[PDB]
Amino acid sequence: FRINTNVAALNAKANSDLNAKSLDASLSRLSSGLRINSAADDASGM
Amino acid sequence: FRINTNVAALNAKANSDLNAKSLDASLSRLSSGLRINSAADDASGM
Amino acid sequence: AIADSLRSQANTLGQAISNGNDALGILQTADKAMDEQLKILDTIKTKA
Amino acid sequence: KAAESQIRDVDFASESANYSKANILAQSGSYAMAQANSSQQNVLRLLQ
Amino acid sequence: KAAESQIRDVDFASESANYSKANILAQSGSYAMAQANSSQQNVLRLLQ
Amino acid sequence: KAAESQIRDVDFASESANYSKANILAQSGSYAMAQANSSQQNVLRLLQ
Repeated sequence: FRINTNVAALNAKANSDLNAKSLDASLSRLSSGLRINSAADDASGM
Repeated sequence: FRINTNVAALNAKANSDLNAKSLDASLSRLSSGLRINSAADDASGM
Repeated sequence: AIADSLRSQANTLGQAISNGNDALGILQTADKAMDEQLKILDTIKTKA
Repeated sequence: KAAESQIRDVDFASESANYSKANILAQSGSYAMAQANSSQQNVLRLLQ
Repeated sequence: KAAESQIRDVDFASESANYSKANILAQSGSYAMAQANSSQQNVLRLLQ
Repeated sequence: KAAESQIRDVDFASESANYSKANILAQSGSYAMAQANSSQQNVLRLLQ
């Protein structure tokens, strides 16, 4: 109930950013047509 | 999640342009009927 | 400082892309021009 | 070539599912962020 | 360009949180000042 | 003609990205102006 340090805001922002990362990754895969683009998602597969 | 510097857009544009290049090349081959049109794809072949 | 350096480098690369595309245009022009000289030399040899 | 494709390329079947799922999750998370920011308006009723 | 964006541009996710928080704090502070100015009215009961 | 098109015409690929980005930025800036004009209402609580 103490204001000036909204904690639910920080938590929601962390979760939403962690999800936006995955959305971006899936979009890049959908665009390029390759499952391994940056070769950081699979070392030996590359 | 920061706007004014959309990065997924640039990535998708790069990939799509790289693909349109090959589409154009394949269409030119299909049109002319030769595999080496510009002599830039096989020097010794030419 | 870092952001301005990266902005300068991004702009420079964005212009270098157009430089490379102009070089591509020039080289393609030259090669597609040489094609006809090759065919003409073929014809000359055939006539000889 | 088929064995390489099995390792390298993505299957749009699963890829579009992942993408749409992540998109709906993005909308939900944005609503959650908006409500989290708004969740403190109730304090003013005490102060007023 | 993405590396530059990471340094220069602001993320509205956190920015709108900061803004709304500061706005509620501004309302609270304005109420605090309004009360502080009036906190001395009780002296008049001694004089009257 | 191709070499000229490389210099003169615009690629709708990047152009639509620029346009949509600028449009979202316009909406954000309009919200920012709307809030800036109102950011001074809290003074009236002092005066009242």
